Amino acid sequence: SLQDAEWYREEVNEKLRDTADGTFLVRTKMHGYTLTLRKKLISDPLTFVVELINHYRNESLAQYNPKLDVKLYPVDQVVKEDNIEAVGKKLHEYNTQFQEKSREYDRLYEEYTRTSQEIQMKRTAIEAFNETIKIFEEQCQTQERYSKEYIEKFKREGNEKEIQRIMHNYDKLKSRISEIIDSRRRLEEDLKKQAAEYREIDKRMNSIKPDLIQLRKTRDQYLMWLTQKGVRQKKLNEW
Amino acid sequence: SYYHHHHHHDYDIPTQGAMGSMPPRPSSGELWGIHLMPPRILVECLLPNGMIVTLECLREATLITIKHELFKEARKYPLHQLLQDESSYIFVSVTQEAEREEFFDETRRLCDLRLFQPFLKVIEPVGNREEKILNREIGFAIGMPVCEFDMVKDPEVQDFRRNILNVCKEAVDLRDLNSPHSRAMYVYPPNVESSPELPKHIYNKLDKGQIIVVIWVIVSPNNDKQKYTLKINHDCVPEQVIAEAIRKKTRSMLLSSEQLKLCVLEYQGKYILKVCGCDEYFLEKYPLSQYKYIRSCIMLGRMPNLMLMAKESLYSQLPMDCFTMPSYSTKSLWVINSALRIKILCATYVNVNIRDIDKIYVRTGIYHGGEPLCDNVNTQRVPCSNPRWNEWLNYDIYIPDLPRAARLCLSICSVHCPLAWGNINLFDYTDTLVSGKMALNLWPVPHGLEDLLNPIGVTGSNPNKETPCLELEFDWFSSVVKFPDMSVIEEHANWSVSREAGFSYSHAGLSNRLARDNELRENDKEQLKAISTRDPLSEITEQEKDFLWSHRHYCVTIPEILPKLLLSVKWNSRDEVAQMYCLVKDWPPIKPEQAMELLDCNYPDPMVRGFAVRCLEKYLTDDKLSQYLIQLVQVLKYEQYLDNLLVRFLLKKALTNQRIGHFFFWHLKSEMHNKTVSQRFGLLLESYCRACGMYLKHLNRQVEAMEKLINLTDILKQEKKDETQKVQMKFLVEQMRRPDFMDALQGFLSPLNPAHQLGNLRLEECRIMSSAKRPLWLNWENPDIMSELLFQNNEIIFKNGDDLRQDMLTLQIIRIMENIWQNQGLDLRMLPYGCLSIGDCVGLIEVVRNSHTIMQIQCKGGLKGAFNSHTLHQWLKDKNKGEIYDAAIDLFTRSCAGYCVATFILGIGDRHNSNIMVKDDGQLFHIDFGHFLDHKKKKKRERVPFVLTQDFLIVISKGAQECTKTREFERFQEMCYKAYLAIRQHANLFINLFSMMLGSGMPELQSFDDIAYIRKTLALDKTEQEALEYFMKQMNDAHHGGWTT
Ligand SMILES: Cc1cc(C)nc(N)c1
Repeated sequence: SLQDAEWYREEVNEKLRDTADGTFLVRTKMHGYTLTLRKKLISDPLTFVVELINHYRNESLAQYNPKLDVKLYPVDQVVKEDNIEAVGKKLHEYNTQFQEKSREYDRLYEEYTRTSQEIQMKRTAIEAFNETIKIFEEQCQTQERYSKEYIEKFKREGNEKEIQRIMHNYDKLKSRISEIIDSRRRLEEDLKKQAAEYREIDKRMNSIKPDLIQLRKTRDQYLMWLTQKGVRQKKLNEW
Repeated sequence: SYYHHHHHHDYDIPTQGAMGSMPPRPSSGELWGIHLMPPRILVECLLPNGMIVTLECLREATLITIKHELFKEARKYPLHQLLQDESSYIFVSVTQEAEREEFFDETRRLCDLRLFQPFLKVIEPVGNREEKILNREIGFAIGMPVCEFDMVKDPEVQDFRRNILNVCKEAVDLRDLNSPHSRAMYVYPPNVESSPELPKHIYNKLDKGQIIVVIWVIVSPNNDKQKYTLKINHDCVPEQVIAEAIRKKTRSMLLSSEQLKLCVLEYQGKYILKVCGCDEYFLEKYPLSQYKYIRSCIMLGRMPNLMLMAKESLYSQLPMDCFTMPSYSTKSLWVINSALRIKILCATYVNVNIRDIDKIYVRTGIYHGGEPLCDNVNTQRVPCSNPRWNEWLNYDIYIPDLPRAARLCLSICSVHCPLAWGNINLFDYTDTLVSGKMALNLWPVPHGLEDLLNPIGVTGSNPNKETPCLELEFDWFSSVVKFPDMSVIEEHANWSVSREAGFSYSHAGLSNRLARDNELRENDKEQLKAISTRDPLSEITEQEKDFLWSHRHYCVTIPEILPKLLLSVKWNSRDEVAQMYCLVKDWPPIKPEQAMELLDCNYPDPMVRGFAVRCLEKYLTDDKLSQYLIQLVQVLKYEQYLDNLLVRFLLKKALTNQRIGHFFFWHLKSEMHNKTVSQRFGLLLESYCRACGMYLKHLNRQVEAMEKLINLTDILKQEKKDETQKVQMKFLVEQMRRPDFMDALQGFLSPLNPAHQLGNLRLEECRIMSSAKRPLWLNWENPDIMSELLFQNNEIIFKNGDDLRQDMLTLQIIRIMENIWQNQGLDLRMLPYGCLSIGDCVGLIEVVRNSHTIMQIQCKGGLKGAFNSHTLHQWLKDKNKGEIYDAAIDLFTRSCAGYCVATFILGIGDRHNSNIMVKDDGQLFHIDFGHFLDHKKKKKRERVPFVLTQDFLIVISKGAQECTKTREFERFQEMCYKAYLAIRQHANLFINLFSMMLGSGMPELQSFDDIAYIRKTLALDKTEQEALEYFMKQMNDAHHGGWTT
């Protein structure tokens, strides 16, 4: 009961990892047991191991050491299987289910980060189209100045021969502008199609994450329950 | 019967595993959307007269070649009379960064411009200072145009840009202090070991401390060079060696004894010592042994090969660095009588399954690394769709009890799992307390973080707009609320102490109360230093913290305790903090290897980090800086603001020293893809590039070379997959002969080591490896005068699609374990080859010549029919014959011992035939380390990854059978045990380095328990006598017998 005691460094953190503001347990001898409360590793009033821990499950640690206004959780399933070997199978099964689940999460975190980049590449490219266009739009306007000065000046000389090959050039110019804009439009629609898929990447990551933590969490207690009975740290590997 | 006739209906027939070996992508290359512009392309030339004349161009065609052809062709088009001479015009266009670059350097070729659409506009030179608009140089080196920073809102960014120039000028002024000597001293700093002191095994190669050298010289025209074969003391200096070499050069049968002496003086000072084969020099008075080049030559059984070189043929080669300033030149927090509250408003862009999740909320906290109050949430309101909370969140802490570097850490969550996150600094860069409205764009939950909130994560909003933008509101106190001056924090300390001296002794039952005023117990005074020794990663107990906090004034006796004390301060209690500030103000400096802890993510206070920089400023040699440079560039991330003391320190040392500069450039430019740090590092790299002198030109030529190879391999990996090596190789050689490649990939400096130059490309020795990552084995002619003395060929591997920085770090860690061991007087010879990441899964790996995977040794020595355990040993005898064999086994045994320990301690990947390498001379070394801290345990192994098969053991014990039981192997074991405890006594460092690396988004380093593996493996919770036995235990089970006593 003092050896057992339910609650009685490295693998304490991984059992305190992801627990509430209140959870605890107790752990060189030529140095000082260590209470490890999560919110804090922990004198004179020695009038009290199971004695001291019951006292402060009810009570806060505020009067002990000023800033510790925190008390609570002293931390079952496995289909209650007292089979040992059939608990051993389930470990591998959940461990395959968990490992299966991480790849799907890893795949998508890649696609997410490409789709972040690929998208942001697209954005800049549009800014570049828009600037490209603005230079052609300035050019079609640039030619309207000096061309229409070189229509009204002279006029008889060259005549339609001159203004044709000026008007053709000016056709080519605005029709190129037509292609570029229609090129940009087509990027922007591809952009929202990317952005659509991007939203859906997060969406399935956020729906894989919770199952990923439970699958993990079960598998931990399955592997606890085994290590409780028969030390067998070596038999676990194949699973 | 196999599958119980169980159909999987989902399994689709097509569909990755099928050629699954090349992850990272993508990019656009020499034109938009396309990797490599068509060999013959047409470009549209927008003239000033409005005419679009469409020139057929060659991809590789230079801008003058284009212009001269354009203006020939524009005579044939209308409005020709309107055009000037072709010389009164410059080219301009839109680039792939979407700016409008003017193309001033009309040597540049069309493919190298990074155009967007193939078009060029003609114009007249805008701005009389063209000179100034060679910022594009900087833009090219950084890889984002300078004009991008100019139109940034943030006053901090703008303030950093103009303020940091202080540093730039202070180092440029040091460079032209003793010019031309100092300029050479910048450019070619002395490449020296840390201590002049020599280890015994290096010394014993010296016959009473002497070395045979070779000093070469040249005469007329050059060509006949003449050896002069000195035999001088190891600890003599260059100026002495240059005399001896002139003495010898100029003794004669026509020169008296005196006449020589008077010849020696006039000749002595006009020369300096170069290493033959590379650009290294011996520019200041170090004992010769202490230059890295010698100490290798000693260790390798080589005779050093120097060169007398005139100072005017070296001050020839240094052009002027010539720096120019750029075109860009209240009420105290303690008054505020309220608590903290922060108003959450709405999160707009959250992407969740309504079918899968119930409810979503915002978790929030205040922090300092570890947190100043009970963490809160808010109510689980308007879940999933339509999600808003209008709630003031109520934080149990008064507003004067926020520490200077206080930080809000928040996250949106589901029910328990996080969706997004983002952290703000509760103060701004000008000390000013955050008030009003802030729109925080969020960061996606990483792989490693299961924890709800992520407080180690980066300070500020994601730039990526299309993510969860959670907007919020901060309380307003009718003024900018500013943090106290230090004159005021001082005063309040000098009071907090004076008041502490008048409390009752009844009150000394507080326990954070040093009632043992100036006198103390010897048990106490000893139990403090017992803390001091403990590694950073052993958590400290409230009792110990309080125990420290009270005795803080005795803690100045043990400077080294400071990290433990600092973590023992209640940062939520401004009395405690103002006092600690006053200790730190004049606390005795400490060793960098300990002071570097204080720049990690658990010490964010600016007073602390300042004390830490001050330590470096004193105790950190430029040798020791470049050693730990990675960990320093990494730790900038953990600074609160852009402008700070560490950035100025590094910026200065980098502009002081062009070797540090070199790696400092690439380590920043490496991480530029990462939007956590693009802004910070972008701005810093501007300042570097602006002030680094001519190296900006050298970097650009390296930078351009790396891009060719990036575009080339990006093609090889995408269009050219599913083609014969033959096909790809015929495409790679086709490409590399193009003159734009020939220009871009020849005369330039190895980014692995800018000492080596690269010169001509030997294409017949260039080839793609087998690997489906499609790495290029590239091979250059060393164009040195004395190439033949060092290596006639330089060859290094460019590997697209692999995250080099894990490897990078493990190699650096090994490199350190070596230096640790060898100064310890335990010669174990590791070969930490060069590795450099230049980008997002793009990098360079050094080729070690004359080395093979155990596997080739076994394929080459493999008998015709269906390999032999001896073949390694037989292949090694084959090479080393005579008393050469005896010493080659000593090398294999010396390396193989050390590599066993490093590997075990780090817990790098499982080793085997195709990642273990042996050299002709008999050295062993490991390659491709993969996951370093045991990253496959996420699916108490305390694994042994180097497990010594028969193969190795045979070779260790000459040729014996039952190797287990030789002296040969008894010796080997003793090496391993001595190495292991060596590293165990420096484990504070190895922890600290690994801590400092959490900054990079390496998945293997997400938080401290990742690092905690390196406690177990070193067994730091135990005592060394059990450590040993633990290691021996560990090693024994992997080998199936051998290891006790
Ligand atoms: C995991 C952890 C916890 C605390 C209280 N402080 C750290 N520096 C790290």
